Amino acid sequence: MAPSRANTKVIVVGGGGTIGSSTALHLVRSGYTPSNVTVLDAYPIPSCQSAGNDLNKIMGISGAPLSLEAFQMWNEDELFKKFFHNTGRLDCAHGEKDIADLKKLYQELVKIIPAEWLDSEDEILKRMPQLTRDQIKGWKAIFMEDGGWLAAAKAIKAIGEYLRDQGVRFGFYGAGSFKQPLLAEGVCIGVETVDGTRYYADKVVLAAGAWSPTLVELQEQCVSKAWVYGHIQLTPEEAARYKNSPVVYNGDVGFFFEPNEHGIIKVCDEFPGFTRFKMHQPFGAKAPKRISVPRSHCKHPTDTIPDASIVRIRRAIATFMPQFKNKPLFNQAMCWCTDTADGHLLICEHPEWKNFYLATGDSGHSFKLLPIIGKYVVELLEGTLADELAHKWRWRPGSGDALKSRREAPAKDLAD
Amino acid sequence: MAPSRANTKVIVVGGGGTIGSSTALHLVRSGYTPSNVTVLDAYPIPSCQSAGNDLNKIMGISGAPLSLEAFQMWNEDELFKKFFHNTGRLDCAHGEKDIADLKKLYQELVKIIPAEWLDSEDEILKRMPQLTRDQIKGWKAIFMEDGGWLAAAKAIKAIGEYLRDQGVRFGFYGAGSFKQPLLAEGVCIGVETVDGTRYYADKVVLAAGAWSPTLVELQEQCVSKAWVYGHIQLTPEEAARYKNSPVVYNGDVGFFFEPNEHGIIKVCDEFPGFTRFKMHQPFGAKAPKRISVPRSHCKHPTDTIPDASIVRIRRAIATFMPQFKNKPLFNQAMCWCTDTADGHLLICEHPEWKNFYLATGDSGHSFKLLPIIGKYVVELLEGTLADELAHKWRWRPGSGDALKSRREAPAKDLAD
Ligand SMILES: Cc1cc2nc3c(=O)[nH]c(=O)nc-3n(C[C@H](O)[C@H](O)[C@H](O)COP(=O)(O)OP(=O)(O)OC[C@H]3O[C@@H](n4cnc5c(N)ncnc54)[C@H](O)[C@@H]3O)c2cc1C
Ligand SMILES: Cc1cc2nc3c(=O)[nH]c(=O)nc-3n(C[C@H](O)[C@H](O)[C@H](O)COP(=O)(O)OP(=O)(O)OC[C@H]3O[C@@H](n4cnc5c(N)ncnc54)[C@H](O)[C@@H]3O)c2cc1C
Repeated sequence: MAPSRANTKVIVVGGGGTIGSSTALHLVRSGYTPSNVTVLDAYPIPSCQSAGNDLNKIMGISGAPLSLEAFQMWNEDELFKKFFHNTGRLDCAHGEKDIADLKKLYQELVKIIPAEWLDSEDEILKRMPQLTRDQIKGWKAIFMEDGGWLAAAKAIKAIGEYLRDQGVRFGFYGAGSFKQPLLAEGVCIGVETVDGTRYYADKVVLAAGAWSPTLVELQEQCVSKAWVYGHIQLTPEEAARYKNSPVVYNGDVGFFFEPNEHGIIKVCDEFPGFTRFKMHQPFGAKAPKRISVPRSHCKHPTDTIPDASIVRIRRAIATFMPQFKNKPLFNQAMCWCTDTADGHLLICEHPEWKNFYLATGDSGHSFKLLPIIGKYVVELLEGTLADELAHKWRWRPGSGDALKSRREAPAKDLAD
Repeated sequence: MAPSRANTKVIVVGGGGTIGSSTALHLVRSGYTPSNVTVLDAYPIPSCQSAGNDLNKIMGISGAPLSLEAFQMWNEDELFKKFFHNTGRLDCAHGEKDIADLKKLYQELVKIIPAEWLDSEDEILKRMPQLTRDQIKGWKAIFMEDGGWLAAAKAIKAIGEYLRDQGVRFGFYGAGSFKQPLLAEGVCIGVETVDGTRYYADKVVLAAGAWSPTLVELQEQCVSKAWVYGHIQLTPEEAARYKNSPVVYNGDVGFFFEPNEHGIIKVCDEFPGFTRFKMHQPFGAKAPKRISVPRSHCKHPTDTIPDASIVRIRRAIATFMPQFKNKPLFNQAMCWCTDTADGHLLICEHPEWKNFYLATGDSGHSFKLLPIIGKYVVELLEGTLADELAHKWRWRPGSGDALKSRREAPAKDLAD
């Protein structure tokens, strides 16, 4: 209560995306005055370039920070709970390596939630009867009742609608696209947009996703990566066969094979596979430098999707729906995330611009934190964030190679 | 045979677009069984490539067929009336010729509706106080109380939700994209989509908009043209000045200068300005031929707009909002329509494929018929269409150059 919550003005940059919309929600819920909160985005909530603006994402419990608190809110929170579909979850593994690591995951996971090691092919087929007996020859599996999918875009849109009703201020397009912090004497006092509009506030959050490293100098702590996915379509008859099926994970990769209303199944590549290095000058960089900078999806449908991606996606379809191996993969697209070297979030005060805060480093697995992540960003703004989360999320330039991250390989560049 | 309405199966191709959605609505309303109606579209209603799927279009009364009737339904109909905003309409002219033609229009229009010739700049500024006094030096105007804008996308979405509720069958993507009619002895019995799905019905309607001449052979009765538009963004205080503004016409072209919630004003180019001639083989063409083929907005919202368009748009911004002449024109896009030579619709049985019906020839001015046009398509199917309308809309290959149409120039090709 230096300025009270009630009188403190906050700009959330990227407020039409996952962490940003969460932040704004939690400001309002925390007792910030709605009209004192300004949401700026290049595109109206839900942002058409937001990684979160999807028909569905997969909600799987992990060890990761906040996984279980997020899960709870998806189940209990009155805004979020109509967007989570608890279907149960099945992690499948074939071979020495996968079954080995499935056994490691099981050990960790069974301490956190009920999970069920599935030894027989019969036990597997009872949890998901849409698999065939000889498809799953040699398979083990963890079944967990806890797990499902999230109507991701709908959830952000519901945040947007609540924030509008409460009187949050909004700026989109040229009035929303961040150009620079306003700095007076090492202190951030607001934000200028590309149209020259200047918004003054006590605190500024940059929750710009994969655009974060492109808007402000992040010293390569975050490296933006494109994650390709596509669609197959099933007839109503084929679709009906996948009624009541669970979410399925091949190691670290989740899928969901029950079609939407139009027969569509979204299948993702195994990882963010691709950078788009270009010479670029984020605010705070003395000179241009080679940074991975996203291509907007509200300005790049039908962009050259790497054939490698299409092949891993077809591999996964072959594994889990052999009868559908021949289905054409259409509406191929990329959404962008940004990796830290360690896979943890970057949620910290900027080390030079006081009252400018980073809330990014999503690392391609933060949609599920949408209910809760904004709470912790508010705690950060108020200087009450737990040291454990502060450390995990700290400013940490030169703490590792974000291009590789925790992933098996460095990402290949799209230019190639 | 001749089934009852209640047992007649109808496929509507382009059912996520303007005339197609209106058709499907009028079939349901007319007493056809909802599950007997199949809506097929490349994209879910409202189609992202539909010329109808827009933040707004302008609703003016004209002499043209059905104009008054559609206006009445926009005002009366429970479904549509929430998407019509009656703001009044001001048609402005400058110069002896623009004023000469404006006098022509007054005479034709005063017969149809109330209308008010405005001879002074003071009577004009009282109808639109946003205009400056020196700006409108020399100007004349017609004011009509009857006129406003349409939430076009929202109306089609409303039709789609109602159709869904009633039990209308839908197919989209590969299951919705027309490949060919199914014919048996010169009688059309259904449709095949590009995924190979075969749909069987008694009657088929092709309401595929600018794509109609690309899917079946139309002997150049319809030529598809791109119509460019863009956006300017006003600050909230620039926006509030245009509260309560009417729609404005310079001769043929309408404008609406009151910003939406995000300060955006859409400004259209003066006409469909561009063809995309390409060798293409519609069903029923023995060989490929040079036809104007739309470039989908779903796929390519990143499309090279012609500077000529950007110029004419600037010039109309300059005319009506001189103080906003320096605003950047952004989210430039193209919307596709299909012109007949005479500008009338093409709504007719195919001359060879019995029970296959054309419902196209929108000519860039048929969004306003959304409430009513499907009634006349249903009457066509039932062989009760008034001969007056049937003649106006008839199959008429070789009846005139649709490339030029009722416009001044032939359209320029986007290749150049
Ligand atoms: C294919 C794919 C699958 C995924 N699957 C899962 C999953 O199953 N489970 C899971 O938990 N997570 C998943 N993720 C991650 C998920 O998408 C999260 O949204 C992501 O982890 C982080 O969101 P964010 O807030 O950091 O960024 P975003 O949600 O992308 O938001 C960033 C915002 O910044 C805005 N912005 C950009 N530039 C500017 C500017 N100049 N000015 C202002 N605003 C700007 C954007 O318009 C956008 O609205 C997946 C991601 C992808 C790409
Ligand atoms: C810039 C611009 C401004 C305009 N302003 C106005 C205005 O102010 N007032 C007015 O009345 N009109 C206006 N119009 C015109 C209006 O948009 C059109 O006249 C009308 O929307 C066209 O309706 P349609 O059903 O013929 O085409 P659409 O509404 O485009 O419908 C065509 C449908 O066919 C589908 N389709 C395409 N290929 C296939 C396939 N293979 N299989 C199945 N489905 C397919 C498409 O996806 C789409 O849903 C404007 C047009 C433009 C371009």
